[PDB]
Amino acid sequence: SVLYNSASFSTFKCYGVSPTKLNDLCFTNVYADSFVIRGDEVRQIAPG
Amino acid sequence: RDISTEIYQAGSTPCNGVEGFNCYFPLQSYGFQPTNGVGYQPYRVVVLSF
Repeated sequence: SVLYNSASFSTFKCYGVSPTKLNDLCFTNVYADSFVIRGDEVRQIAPG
Repeated sequence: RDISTEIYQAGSTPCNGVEGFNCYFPLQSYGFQPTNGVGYQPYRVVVLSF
């Protein structure tokens, strides 16, 4: 909920799951990969 | 039948003007180019009710 309400991002549209709300459904072994990029390749964060 | 296009507020922050965060207008246009193959061509639908 904090990520949803807080307005400090530039992209919060999930390519995998419906953006309605995720605190209801249940999953296991959450995966998360992070990195840092230059501002010019912001168009690479997309399926494909 | 719905015809309205008034600004749809998504988040808790009130929105009353124009394009902004967590408030958008709903309508979005279909993309029909000649290059698209099956599944993206105009299908005409007629429904009869008795």
